[PDB]
Amino acid sequence: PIAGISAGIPSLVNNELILHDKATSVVNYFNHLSESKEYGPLKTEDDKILVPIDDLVISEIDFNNNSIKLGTCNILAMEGGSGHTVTGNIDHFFSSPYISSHIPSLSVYSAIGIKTENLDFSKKIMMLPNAPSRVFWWETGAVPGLRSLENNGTKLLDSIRDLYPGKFYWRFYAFFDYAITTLKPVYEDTNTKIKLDKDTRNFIMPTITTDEIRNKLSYSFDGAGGTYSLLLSSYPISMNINLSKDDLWIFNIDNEVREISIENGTIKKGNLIEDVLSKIDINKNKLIIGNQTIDFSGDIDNKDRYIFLTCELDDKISLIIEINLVAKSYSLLLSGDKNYLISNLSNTIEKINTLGLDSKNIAYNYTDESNNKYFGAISKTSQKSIIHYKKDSKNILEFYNGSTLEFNSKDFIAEDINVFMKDDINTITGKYYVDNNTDKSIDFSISLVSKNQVKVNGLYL
Amino acid sequence: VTGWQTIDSKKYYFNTNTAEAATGWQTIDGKKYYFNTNTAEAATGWQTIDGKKYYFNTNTSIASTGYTIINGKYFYFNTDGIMQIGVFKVPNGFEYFAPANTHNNNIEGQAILYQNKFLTLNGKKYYFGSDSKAITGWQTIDGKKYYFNPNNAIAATHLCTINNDKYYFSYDGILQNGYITIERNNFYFDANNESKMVTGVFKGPNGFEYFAPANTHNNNIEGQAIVYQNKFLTLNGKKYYFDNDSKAVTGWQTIDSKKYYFNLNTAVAVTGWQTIDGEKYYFNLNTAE
Repeated sequence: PIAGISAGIPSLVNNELILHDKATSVVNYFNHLSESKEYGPLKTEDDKILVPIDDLVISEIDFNNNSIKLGTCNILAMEGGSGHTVTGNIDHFFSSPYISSHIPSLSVYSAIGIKTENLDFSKKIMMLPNAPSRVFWWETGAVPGLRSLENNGTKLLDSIRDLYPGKFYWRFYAFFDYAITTLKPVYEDTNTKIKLDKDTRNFIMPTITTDEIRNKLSYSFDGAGGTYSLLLSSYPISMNINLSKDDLWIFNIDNEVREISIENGTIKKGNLIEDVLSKIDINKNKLIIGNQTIDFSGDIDNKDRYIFLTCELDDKISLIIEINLVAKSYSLLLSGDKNYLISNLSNTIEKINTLGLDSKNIAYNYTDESNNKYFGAISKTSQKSIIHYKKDSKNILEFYNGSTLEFNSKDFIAEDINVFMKDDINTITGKYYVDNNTDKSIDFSISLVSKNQVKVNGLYL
Repeated sequence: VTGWQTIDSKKYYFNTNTAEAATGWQTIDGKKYYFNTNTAEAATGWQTIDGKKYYFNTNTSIASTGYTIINGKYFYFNTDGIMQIGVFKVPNGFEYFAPANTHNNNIEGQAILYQNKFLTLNGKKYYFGSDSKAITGWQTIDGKKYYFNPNNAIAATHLCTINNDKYYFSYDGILQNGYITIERNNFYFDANNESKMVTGVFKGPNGFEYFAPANTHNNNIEGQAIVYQNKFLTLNGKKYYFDNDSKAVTGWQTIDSKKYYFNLNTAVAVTGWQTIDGEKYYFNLNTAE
């Protein structure tokens, strides 16, 4: 679900953001931000992912210590009210306490009771926090007949009122039934420090519709030794990736390259945006892809660094943009089943052309379920392709033109096979053995051209 | 045997062209025939399919009716045919269908004799009395003033427009009467005529205020309290004058160098012969003073 579905998406009323307008909508917001005393900061969804409580600000996610730290769901306070009494969880007053932004604010992350330390980050798929630091100007209207509402939200509000015995009377009786009516938040700039561990972690970037929320929230992942991924959202969020030593970074750009549609509070990916990846900023310090600017600060001097951007072209074909930041270069990989890829290679090529990638050649590094490794290459123009693999200690190479197999050697008798394509021409360099004689070794570089025709580019004796 | 077979004690059906017994879901005659996975067993009355429960007509035919009588059991089928557990309208009223373990150890979907009690599914409030059907309208359970929408029997629980007669209902649904705050605007829903949205001047938390009609001050709302910066108004029959702020005054006051009075209980212009702790002063019939 898109950000703000469970809690609320603020709307720009007059010139200020208001997420909840009703008295019972505010209590529902507190009820939603009261699950953390029962589900914790992270709740397990689909048995495969961890998602934080929506609109719950998280400032630190320490994977190494299995600990979390929260930001500031800070809400304003009051001062006033003579002859205060409490009867039946109802605050009877003689005066009318008033909101004040000129006094110390009251934090809900002291009465909510967050289990910050020693959490279970076992599941390797996680969703990033969708809440920056927030300050709540709340206005107490005169809504009548709410002195019977018993949710988790009213429990949280009572806990906040109890924890501050002088301020924050959420619902009171100023001779009339008064209760919280509005929640108007402002968002201080927030940077979330996620300290990566040595394991493999996968992150989901939340999609926040409100630009005022998105522009005031930032991510910062401290690198370590491992492989980490990230599902880029179509609504960009500023991030600071701390490049560690020998780490693998994956940025799933599925949402950043497909037409995003929001319905039922859920994201649906449509067609690919034309020329979305036509120009990629691959500066060695930061990467701007189509609208997302990932900031890489740290071991940015590594000349052997490789980041990967993954987009699912089809249900089976996966496109992997392998980028080197120090060289500011990128290349394309087209994984997936070789039979399926060859059957509809034209659709994949036109999809890539729609994406706008100008890489004239694409690599292929399939690894099937039964550990069969199909390597090869595809020419973006002329749609030629070479697929080399091994099956039962036998070397098989297949040269397809467009979608038709124009060459197939099912037993390629040669060691140290290595294939590469110049533009459209293809060459295989290997070490044939004359009459199965290890002493009689001939190195070859050959080009496959149509049926039963091979162009010998070079020989070494 | 393309199409309809001879039942063969199992109500067998075959493809028109493929001549295959298409197990699964099939839309014969624009219907929802489910053919069992065994071979083609088709309708077996009760049929739980991927959690969804369907009851099938034993005498072949179709199973998507709603308000169906089966050996004393009344069940509701939606457009696709899945069994529901909500409160749905039959031509005899809004009947409630309950799980198995609710009353009399029934079967899931029975029209339970639920009466003289409240009920909810997801915060949607219904009430039942006498017959086990909704009494949508204005209801006075225990002296309250609930309103159930005739369209869906769901109790209104917010600002609801009924006959151009906007009312305020709390989260429970009870009609709230008096000074209310909708969004950031202030409204009065007076209880004298059973809680209509009034556009007069009535008592508030900080004095009498002018709940003006539409467009009386800026682009306000009907019945919305407005700021009335020391002005003069007279809606009909009674003159009204407030303080510098929008709040009114109920005492001896002067406006145009003329002594004035307003009733202690209500801030209404004092007109006609009215003795106030002494001389009557002959408060004039018009522009009293």
